[PDB]
Amino acid sequence: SLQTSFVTLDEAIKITNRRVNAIEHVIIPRIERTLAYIITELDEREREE
Amino acid sequence: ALVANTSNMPVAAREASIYTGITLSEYFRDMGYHVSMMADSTSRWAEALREISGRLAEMPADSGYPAYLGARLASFYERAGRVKCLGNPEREGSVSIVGAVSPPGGDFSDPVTSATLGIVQVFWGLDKKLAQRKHFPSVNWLISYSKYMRALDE
Amino acid sequence: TFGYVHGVSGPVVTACDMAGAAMYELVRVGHSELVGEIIRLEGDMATIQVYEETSGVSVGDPVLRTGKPLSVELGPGIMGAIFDGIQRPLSDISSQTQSIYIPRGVNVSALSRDIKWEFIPSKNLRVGSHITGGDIYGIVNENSLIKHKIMLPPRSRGSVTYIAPPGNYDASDVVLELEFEGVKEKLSMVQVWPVRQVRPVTEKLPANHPLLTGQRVLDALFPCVQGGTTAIPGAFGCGKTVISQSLSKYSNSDVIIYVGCGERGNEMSEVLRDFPELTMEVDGKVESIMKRTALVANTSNMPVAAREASIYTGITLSEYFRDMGYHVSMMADSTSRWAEALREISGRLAEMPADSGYPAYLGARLASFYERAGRVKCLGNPEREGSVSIVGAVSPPGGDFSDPVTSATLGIVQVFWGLDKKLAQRKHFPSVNWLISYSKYMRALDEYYDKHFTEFVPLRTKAKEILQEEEDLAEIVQLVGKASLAETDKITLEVAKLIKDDFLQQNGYTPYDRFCPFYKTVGMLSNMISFYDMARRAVETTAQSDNKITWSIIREHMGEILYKLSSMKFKDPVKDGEAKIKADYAQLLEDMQNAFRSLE
Amino acid sequence: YLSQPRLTYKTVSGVNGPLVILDHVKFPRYAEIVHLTLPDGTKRSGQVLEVSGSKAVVQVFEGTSGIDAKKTSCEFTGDILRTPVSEDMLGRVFNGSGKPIDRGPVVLAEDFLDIMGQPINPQCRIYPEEMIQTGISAIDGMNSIARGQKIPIFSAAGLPHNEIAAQICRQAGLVKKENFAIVFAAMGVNMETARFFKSDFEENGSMDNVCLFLNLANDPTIERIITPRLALTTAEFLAYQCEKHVLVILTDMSSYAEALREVSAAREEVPGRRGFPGYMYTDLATIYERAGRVEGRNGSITQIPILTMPNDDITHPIPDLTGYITEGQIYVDRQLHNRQIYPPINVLPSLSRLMKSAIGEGMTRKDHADVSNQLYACYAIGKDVQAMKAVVGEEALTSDDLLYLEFLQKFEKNFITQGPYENRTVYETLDIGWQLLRIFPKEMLKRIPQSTLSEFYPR
Amino acid sequence: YLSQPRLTYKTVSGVNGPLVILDHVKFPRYAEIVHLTLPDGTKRSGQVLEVSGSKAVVQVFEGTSGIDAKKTSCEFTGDILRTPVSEDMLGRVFNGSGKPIDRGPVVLAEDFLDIMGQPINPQCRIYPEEMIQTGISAIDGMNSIARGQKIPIFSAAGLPHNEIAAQICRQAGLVKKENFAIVFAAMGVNMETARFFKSDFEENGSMDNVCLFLNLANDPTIERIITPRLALTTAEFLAYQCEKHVLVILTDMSSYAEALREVSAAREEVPGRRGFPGYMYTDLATIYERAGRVEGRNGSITQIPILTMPNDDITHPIPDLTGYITEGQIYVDRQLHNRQIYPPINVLPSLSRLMKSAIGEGMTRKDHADVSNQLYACYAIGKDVQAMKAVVGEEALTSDDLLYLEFLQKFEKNFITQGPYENRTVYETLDIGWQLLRIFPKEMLKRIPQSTLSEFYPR
Repeated sequence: SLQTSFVTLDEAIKITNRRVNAIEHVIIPRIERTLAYIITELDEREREE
Repeated sequence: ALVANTSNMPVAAREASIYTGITLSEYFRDMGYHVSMMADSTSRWAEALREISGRLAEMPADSGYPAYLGARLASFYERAGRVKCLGNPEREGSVSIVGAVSPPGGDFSDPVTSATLGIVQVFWGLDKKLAQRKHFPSVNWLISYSKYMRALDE
Repeated sequence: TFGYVHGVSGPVVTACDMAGAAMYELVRVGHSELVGEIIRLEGDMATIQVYEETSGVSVGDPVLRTGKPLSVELGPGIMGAIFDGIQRPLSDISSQTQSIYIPRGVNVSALSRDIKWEFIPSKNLRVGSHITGGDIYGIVNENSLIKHKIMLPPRSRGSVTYIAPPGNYDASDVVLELEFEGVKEKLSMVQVWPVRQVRPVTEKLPANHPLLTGQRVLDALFPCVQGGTTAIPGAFGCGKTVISQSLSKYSNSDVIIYVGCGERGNEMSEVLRDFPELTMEVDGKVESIMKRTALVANTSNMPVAAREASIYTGITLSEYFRDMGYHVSMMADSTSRWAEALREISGRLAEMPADSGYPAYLGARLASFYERAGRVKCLGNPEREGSVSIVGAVSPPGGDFSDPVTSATLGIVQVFWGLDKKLAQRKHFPSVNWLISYSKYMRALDEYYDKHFTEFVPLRTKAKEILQEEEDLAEIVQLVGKASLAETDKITLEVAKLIKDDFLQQNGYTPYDRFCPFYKTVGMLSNMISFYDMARRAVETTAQSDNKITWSIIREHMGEILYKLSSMKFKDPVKDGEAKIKADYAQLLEDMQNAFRSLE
Repeated sequence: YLSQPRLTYKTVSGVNGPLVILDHVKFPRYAEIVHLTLPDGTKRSGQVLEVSGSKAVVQVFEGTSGIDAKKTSCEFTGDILRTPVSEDMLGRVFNGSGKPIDRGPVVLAEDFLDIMGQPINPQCRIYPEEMIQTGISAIDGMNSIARGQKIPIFSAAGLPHNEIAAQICRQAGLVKKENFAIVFAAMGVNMETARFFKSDFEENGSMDNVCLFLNLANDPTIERIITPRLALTTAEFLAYQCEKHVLVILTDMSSYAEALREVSAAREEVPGRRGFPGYMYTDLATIYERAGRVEGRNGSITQIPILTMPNDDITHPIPDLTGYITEGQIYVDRQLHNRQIYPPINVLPSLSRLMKSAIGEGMTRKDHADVSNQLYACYAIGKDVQAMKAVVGEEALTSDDLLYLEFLQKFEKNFITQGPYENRTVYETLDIGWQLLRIFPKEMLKRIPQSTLSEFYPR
Repeated sequence: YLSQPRLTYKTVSGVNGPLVILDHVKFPRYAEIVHLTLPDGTKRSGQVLEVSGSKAVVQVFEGTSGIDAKKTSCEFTGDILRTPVSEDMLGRVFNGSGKPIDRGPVVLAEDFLDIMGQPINPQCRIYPEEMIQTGISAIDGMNSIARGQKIPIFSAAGLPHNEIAAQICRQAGLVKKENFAIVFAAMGVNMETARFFKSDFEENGSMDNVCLFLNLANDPTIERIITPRLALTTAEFLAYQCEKHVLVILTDMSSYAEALREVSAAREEVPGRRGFPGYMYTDLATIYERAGRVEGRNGSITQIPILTMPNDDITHPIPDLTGYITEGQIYVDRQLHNRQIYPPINVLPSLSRLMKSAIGEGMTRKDHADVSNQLYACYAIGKDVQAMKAVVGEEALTSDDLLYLEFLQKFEKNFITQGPYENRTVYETLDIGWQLLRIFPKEMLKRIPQSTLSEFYPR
């Protein structure tokens, strides 16, 4: 019983940690780059006005 | 034949270079030859228009470029095409235009890339991230398109 | 010398009949004598930017032209005074008026003319002798700490025609007269120098002498040099007070200048209230810090010209003493607030903005600011030397490092004393981040350290390696719990803790730890690193088989040694002299070497 | 006094939007106040914004409709805008222009002050000390207001920022371990809220110590600019000349900033960042920094500017430029409001940098600092446990986690939730704090020294 | 020559920022140089950037602080800034204005050249076909340098780009298995940087072939946009008239761009990106394109326009517009520097746009191109493996991935890492390349034909 719950949890830990790592290394960096891009381009439009 | 109007030459001459090139192309088109001219810049021409427009104190449009930028590009590209020539001998010719554009930062959002894409019928977009890997030619193959697929199916 | 006001469009005043005016000249506009500068000129008309409120200025009001551009008055009485960003004595304005307000159009001379100063000539000069710019022709006795050396103003020279005899003179008298090509110049004790002009020096020298601050951290690991430039983050919780007080109290510099740029009223009050209460032992006597300090105070509601000019007013005062042969340490409380004032003026002038709204020349202004610091060979025949250091702080909105002002600053300063707030929350002071902080003078000081201390350099190299490894091991410890971990790594982790606890951490509210002399700082680190190496060897030489040494065994075996190492910070330099402290540290070295020997 | 007869001009070069351009004006001043008389007998006020030779340009306070260039006359006063001030005006209600709107008489002046005033000489500024209790526990036991600091309330549109401000006016006062007054100015306030302030202040007996300025949303936008200048001009008179402590509340500085942008446009200035003037920084500092303690006098001025965050973005120039030059923030949230908690103040993002000086023995109570620090940690932890509960469930929590969850629920219900008419003094607020802290055994109260626990923890 | 007496004017119309506007000028000439004396005797110079009728706009190099309106005296030289040039400028140190600062005399000219220069006739320009051996494997192998090529180093504040340039100056030779005249324009830098290079040039024992131009951070910002042309003007004399091979290094070009941006704002020109002039590209080409060989002459000019990338933004207009003009870039970064890797050169975002013709049979070794291309493929994939592994974990990788991780780790420490005084040949660099390539099986080396693998891979 301990072994079965344990194997299911170990898969659960690797799957959860992989999702967390992707948020940190893929999804947020990408959102932050997008936001910084947006801010810069908007200041560029302000200048030409 | 080739026309040199290099970056460190008079900026105004960049407009004459573009029109000289296409004018030469048409001349040979009229003689029954298939011409495929290419101006490797475009953005340098639009840049010349911006610099002159500034000295003229004209009211700029998008990102400092003249409001008539689209007018100049449209009339330039429309001089391309397969034609039946004037003249009793019944010649057939063509002028193709393969024009480069130099978007700053590789961002396909500037008035020149935007206006150009609304004019040209084939879009060969390149991806800097492919060039970094020496994946040449650095064609994106996801954002590019050609509207002549159906024409050549025959 | 008068013109007339033609019109007012707000803070900008148009003058007429003002043909004889230079750009960035000074004017006193209206019957209240409002301070402003001439920017645009056309024909006999001039456009005046007025620093203070223009309400009430009429067409036809007089404008008095002042020939000198924005300049600082330099002479006796500069020390101990608090000035506005455009060199207005705040301690005299509040005391000569009995008011709480700075009067609109207030006109108080930067240096009072009612003081009879004790002036002694050099006693080497005679009438008919040759004098050049930067030469010293007499000294004013201000106080017990700083002698105020009277220099011939730069860009002046000639034959001496009069020397005042020893006596008491005020700042309005004539002390020296000199003749150049038949033209006689009468000089008092006060010289005027444009604030945006750099005072010339004979040569700009490399910075090689350490800035001996009282903190073990921000010295042993991250050295600053006299004449060098650093940056310090300025956040509420960073504990910047520690550097400000430590630098002004115990530094080996001669003159301290504290420059405000445009801070909150209550923050300026804290600086103005704290500083007068600080003291230091000098010749065995306790003296007020204000006897060797000058301060420029600017709050956020001061005229923007003053907030922008404050940074240059401070450094001009700094160079003034630099030319005397003193070592000067200037702190700019917030260069970010200065940049804010600078952006405001660019906006007021309808200039084209650049990066994040800042002027295109932001970088040029910061670069030319810090370039004025450094060790120099002074002008004048006395062949004296001095230096200016800058320890200006940065406080960008949001705490980010993307702001052009902080990014530009970091590309200019050679030392960054990165502070943190997390450390403050953990009550660990000084709050130094360690991984972000750096110093680029390590090589420049290598000659000094080799000559006087020898072992300091390998110690600081090992110290940073030990601290960095502790960070590198952080992931292993989190995933292991120090179980499946090398005994050599346990040494690194626990010794790195020892370093953080009983060396890099310093408690400035204790009488024994107020100031850590360098020889004590290197003593403390030497014994900790010597222990580290002995512990590494004790494990490594016995780690093969059969009978091995572990960290738990070391702790049990020589627990008294680990205690003695922690106790080293309590060696009070006031009661235990240099020889006694070294003697006790030598005993620890012996105790340690023998303790490990018993294990083999 | 001047004793110089006034000149009235009928010479008008033209009228262009809010501006009237005059001609042949003798030695005009900048910022001079003038009065217009229209052909219909209507009188209007204005102020000179530009004087280019004999061409004075005056901005009319009211609308410029109906003004011609042939008959309208302009009387010059020869002076600038100076507000009549007295002690008696405390207990009065004025409009933005300084006129009474409470059916009382015009102010009988003790003096006249330039509403732009002068900067306070930093050499005589005294660091803030004692506390001014507000009566609202969420901002007395957690982020108190020192007697001399300037701490803004950031709110989103739609939140009860005006109800809290009104509550502060009714409840605020000295600690009391006769010399306290409040000057309250509302800029760009709509008619319904203007009634709210006026009626709520009168009915509850607080008016005796409140000087109220109401600048309505449909009032002249230039008057909205002087309104906070009149409020501070009064505060400076009352505080520094009459030796008393003045609390100044500036409501809806965002509406001020909008009116300021309009004035910039009237001057044909090129807009700066996000459309605002390049001098917005110094303009806000000009208002904000006219406060604090001064050497040798027993008076003081504090400020609680209240600012609406456009699009609820704290990055916006208005809250950003304000906060950048103020000392901490109160910060009103939305989630607490939607949960029907009043006041809706979120203690985790708030800060009062001067609290260290406001509180302590001789000012409030010995344990003040210790109770605040422990409650903050307990609330932050309770929120952390609540987040865990949503993932692991109630059965997965241990006893310590349940104590933090119980604290969170009772902390918000008993300590933060107050009601608009319950006045909690600083000592009752601390006692309520202890009631929450006594949930935990002594060993879990890590931030309170043992000496404090032994004296206060039991009972 | 100009035989007519020069005219002197006291007719200054007005001053607006850095521009002094004169009136009543006889036949103004465009782009002529004016010398002006201030009332105090200070001498300054400027250039006419606009003429119209009797008016002329003079941009003053030293600055406009102290410029009068009544006493200012200006004289028109009658020509453009033509500067004295001679061969014996090598061994001299000049300031940013072209004046000596080494206590030697002024230049005893062999001729006077127009600082603006002339474009080289593209029909006579000869394509570069010679390689320079930099000794840096990161360059000689994967991004070779041709003689006459334009290769800036893209760097960032705090990185050792000054040390790399200094190293290149000493160990830059030929692959023909030669004394380069170095012109070093130190603009917008501090004393320590200028002293570092000055000392290094003497330490290398090459000072007799080094001409320095200094324009330090505390010098005027307007002179900073002629100094490069002064350096290049000398280079052109030496290379194209005296057949000397010249290496021209321009320090942080970003200080040039910022000085240029200041002028653009001052003249209210049409901005492009980040406030820079819309003509920035054309101005940069005027500087950069003064390079390359010319047919029939044995000289050359090679440029290294090192520049600092603001905020490490590779798309900033400065590195962006330069990248469009120059034949690629070296590019260093912080990820290598933060690991004590020297030189910290990141090959992936780098390129040399003449490498394809400067390598191979008759130039270096026939496998050069094949080794470079495969190393690029393996390096980029290894970076892709780290990007994946950061999320999936090392256990999620297969043998196909570990090979690229092994390559990447060994590549950086064996191929890129060298040290400030490690001078490797191009032949050793390729051999090292093979040592890394032999990490992979033949089947995975898909960029290399079997006609190359069969000869070189077996070793």
